[PDB]
Amino acid sequence: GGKGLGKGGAKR
Amino acid sequence: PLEDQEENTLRELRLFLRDVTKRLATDKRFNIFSKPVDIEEVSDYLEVIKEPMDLSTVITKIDKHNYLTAKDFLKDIDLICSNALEYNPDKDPGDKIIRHRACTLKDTAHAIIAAELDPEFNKLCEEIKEARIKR
Repeated sequence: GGKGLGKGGAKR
Repeated sequence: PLEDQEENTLRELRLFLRDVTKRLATDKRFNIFSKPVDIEEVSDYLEVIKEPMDLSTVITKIDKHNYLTAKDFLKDIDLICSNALEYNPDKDPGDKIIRHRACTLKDTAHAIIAAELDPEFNKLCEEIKEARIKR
């Protein structure tokens, strides 16, 4: 899966 | 009368579901699942995830009497995990930790239900659900 930008870092 | 006895069983179920949810939500590892994803910070969350779910929403649904079986509740736990795996990438360890916690939240919930819920009581819950569907 893993389709999103992410919860951490600069762009969330 | 039949309905009132059903209603006692369902109340016992909700008490149990609240207890399970409290144990999941007070476990530090699952803090990220204890509240809805902040869709303002995680600006692409609703583009990716079609049905958000979290433990505070599960608590709401228990109090709304949306769950008549433990499996109905577990479907929403499973959704929390499924959402986390659909959304979070699997490259950096900060992302992996969220995916690990999601799978561990799911396994813990299923393990507590399997360990603690009386199977006869569960079956009675399923009958109450089926009865209400068909009446």
